[PDB]
Amino acid sequence: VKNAIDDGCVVPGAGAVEVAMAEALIKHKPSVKGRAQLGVQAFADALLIIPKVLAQNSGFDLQE
Amino acid sequence: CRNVLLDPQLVPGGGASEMAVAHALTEKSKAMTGVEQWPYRAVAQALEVIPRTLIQNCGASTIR
Repeated sequence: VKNAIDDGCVVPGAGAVEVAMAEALIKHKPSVKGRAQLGVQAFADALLIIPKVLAQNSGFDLQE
Repeated sequence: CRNVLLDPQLVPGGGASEMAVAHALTEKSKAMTGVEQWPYRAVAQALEVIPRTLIQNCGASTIR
């Protein structure tokens, strides 16, 4: 919370910003070998662990 | 047809009868408050099969 009052910038939690990445990472932007297109895809898929682990821990599905 | 001939009373499918009788059995548990209240809560537990069966067959979360 000291990182709250030191920061005039604040990032909204509960997976608000990650879907703003994984989707807005929409591919062929790293089209070259697709390895980045896969690597960004790989990276895109680790973004949602907070939306995952919770719907995991909490009700329903980390996926559904 | 013979079933409609036998009793021509169409019943709502699914857990409609299940959780109904369950309460009425546990309500009968609340009422009778004997030993067999526990068998009711044991038997009324059997009714939930169709919800569980269907929640399985739909692939949803049963506990909600």
